[PDB]
Amino acid sequence: ASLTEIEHLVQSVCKSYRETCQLRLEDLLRQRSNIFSREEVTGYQRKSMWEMWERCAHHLTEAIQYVVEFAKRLSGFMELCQNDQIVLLKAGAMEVVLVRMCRAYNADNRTVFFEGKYGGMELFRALGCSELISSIFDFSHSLSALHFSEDEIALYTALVLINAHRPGLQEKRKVEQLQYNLELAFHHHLCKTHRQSILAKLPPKGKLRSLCSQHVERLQIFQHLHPIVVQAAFPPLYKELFSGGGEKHKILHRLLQDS
Ligand SMILES: CCn1c2ccccc2c2cc(C(=O)NCc3ccc(S(=O)(=O)CC)cc3)ccc21
Repeated sequence: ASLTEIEHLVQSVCKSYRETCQLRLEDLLRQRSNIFSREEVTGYQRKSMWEMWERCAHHLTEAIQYVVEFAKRLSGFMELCQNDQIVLLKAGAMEVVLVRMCRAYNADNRTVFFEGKYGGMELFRALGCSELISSIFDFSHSLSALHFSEDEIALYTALVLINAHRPGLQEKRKVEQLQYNLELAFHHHLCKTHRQSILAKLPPKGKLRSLCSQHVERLQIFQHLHPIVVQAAFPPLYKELFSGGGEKHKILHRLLQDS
């Protein structure tokens, strides 16, 4: 590539990300005074473990659906073969959401936006996976300390998705070329904006792996305890990405073909 081509890459990633945001940043900032009462928190903790899991998996699936749309609008993603598109989404959709999630987190009061209002991690006690929850909160805290801009989140989440080290890729070099181009783009925008100091503060890639792995493992425990709940009330797409052997569902293929 070259300079104008890299700066055009920057604008197009930023555009693709704006169009496939679930929630505008300003909508989430305007809502930060809107915080679950202690009575509403108590109501969340008294919800059954299985209904809370169903509600969280539903919200997570909705978030993942915008990540699929981000990828379909991302330069060069749709020139990749369908196997590689699917491998990249299967490994990275959760990761992209974990990163996008820091926009919904308030580091002043350590709350996250959830079902209309903001609540600390005690909101999620009924899940019985406090470790996974505090890790997600800790991770979102550390990303909020960096004061990402929206443009930076778009360029970083594009690299989270386009990772040429995902096992199972069939055109690894083609993904490597794509990755390298987005890294140049990311790093060029940081240099232009005097923000390269964040490079050494970004999370190691192992951290995102670790968070997804925790998620999948707690899902497995839960699915052993409530196998019919998962079968009957979790979203098909969620099951395709996260449970075993839930990829009998082929939703991603459908999402990727549909214009
Ligand atoms: C860490 C606690 N925790 C979970 C733990 C386990 C499973 C699911 C969740 C979970 C889901 C949400 C959620 O989906 N809330 C609505 C929402 C909409 C748009 C945005 S966004 O615009 O930043 C783009 C994704 C952000 C949040 C929030 C917090 C959550």
